[PDB]
Amino acid sequence: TLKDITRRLKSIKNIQKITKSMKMVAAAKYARAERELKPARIYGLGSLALYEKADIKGPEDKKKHLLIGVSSDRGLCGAIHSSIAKQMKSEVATLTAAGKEVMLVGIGDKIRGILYRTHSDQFLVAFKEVGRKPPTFGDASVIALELLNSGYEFDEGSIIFNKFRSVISYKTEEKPIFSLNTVASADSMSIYDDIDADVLQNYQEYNLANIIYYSLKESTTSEQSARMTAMDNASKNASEMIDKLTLTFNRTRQAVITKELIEIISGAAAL
Amino acid sequence: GVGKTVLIMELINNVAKAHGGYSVFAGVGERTREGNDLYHEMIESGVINLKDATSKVALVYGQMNEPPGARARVALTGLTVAEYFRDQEGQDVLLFIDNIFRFTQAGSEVSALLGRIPSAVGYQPTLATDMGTMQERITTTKKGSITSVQAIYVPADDLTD
Ligand SMILES: Nc1ncnc2c1ncn2[C@@H]1O[C@H](COP(=O)(O)OP(=O)(O)O)[C@@H](O)[C@H]1O
Ligand SMILES: [Mg+2]
Repeated sequence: TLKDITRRLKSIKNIQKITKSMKMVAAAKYARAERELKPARIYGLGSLALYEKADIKGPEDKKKHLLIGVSSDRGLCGAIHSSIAKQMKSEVATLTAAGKEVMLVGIGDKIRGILYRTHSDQFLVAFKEVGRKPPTFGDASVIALELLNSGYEFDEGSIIFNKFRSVISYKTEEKPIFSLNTVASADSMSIYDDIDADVLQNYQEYNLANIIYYSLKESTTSEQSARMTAMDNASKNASEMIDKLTLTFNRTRQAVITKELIEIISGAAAL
Repeated sequence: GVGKTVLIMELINNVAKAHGGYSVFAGVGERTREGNDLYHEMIESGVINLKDATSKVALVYGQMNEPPGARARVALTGLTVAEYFRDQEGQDVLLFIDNIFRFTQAGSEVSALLGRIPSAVGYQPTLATDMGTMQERITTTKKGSITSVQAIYVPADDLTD
């Protein structure tokens, strides 16, 4: 039918326009994202420089656990939220199977949505309105505050995010987060001086905030890129469908002209 | 199924009751059930008085089970009644034609066998000018007015038919 094809064509045309605009704005944001990422990357890795140079093995004995997942509040980026989701839920399954209770923070409305009916019973808190604005340090300070005011002093923890590799690839990484107890117990920390419960406590809290900030920056970037390429794919596929439906539209309109002409001719021939 | 006849019913109620100008209703090829319901709803609403005639609406009905010529000329019959009430009465008449596409399609059905080559879609070669000779009698002259409320059937919601 000619009018059906006309309507479907107009729909796919405005959809392709929408996806092209989204690709444009997503690339525009990704510009500033990867501009800000590099100094923040130097920063957030200089923070972990100690837990690297000290080789904190981690608690092999402790029971509870805290699991953070970094995402945004906007879908339509790709397999970002799905990747974080699958890794988080697999990891929770294997930790509860091993006799270790775990409770989970979700930064981003998307991860909370996609994992809430899955593991609501094992869930601490969630945060929203992350992803619209370029994440800053204030984000990390707030998330760390409500991670500490939670009263849930975790044995250990792991943050899960999408390490930005570059414009096309991202890797679901899991960074470790230690507690005061074993960072104090770690014999490697006997080379550092002037340390006791108080200063290690302050340092652990501030490093929690730092690693959350660096992870947010690693995830904001590595989402605008995924969104840009996904919208590129969407616009390309929409234009392919537009071309094929346009072929079918021309075919149908030629057939319509032929059919009406044959009607008129057969009607004239009966006189 | 969009609500044309119920719309013309609302219009009949409000306008024809709030008017003093001898309305006319021309039923051009519409359902007999709806025509009977409209008649009986006009009677009980006082617009038609069977006793001591004070009625203010004249009804003309050429319905669906009639041949195409009848459904093509019943709109002209309604026209003629309203034209009397304007020409030789000075009144400002209302003319509810429902439905006029039935008039057009009855024209199509007469042209079918009237021995004439068909135009586009299937209508007559004489569609535009015959519907025009009909629709130009509906006008406001210096003698009176005929405001016409016409319900029009659009086949398959096309609007380009
Ligand atoms: N007040 C109302 N409440 C419910 N349905 C209504 C009302 N007024 C009109 N309708 C619906 O409007 C639809 C169109 O009726 P009709 O006037 O015969 O359509 P049309 O004249 O456009 O062919 C019907 O399905 C009828 O039930
Ligand atoms: Mg109707």
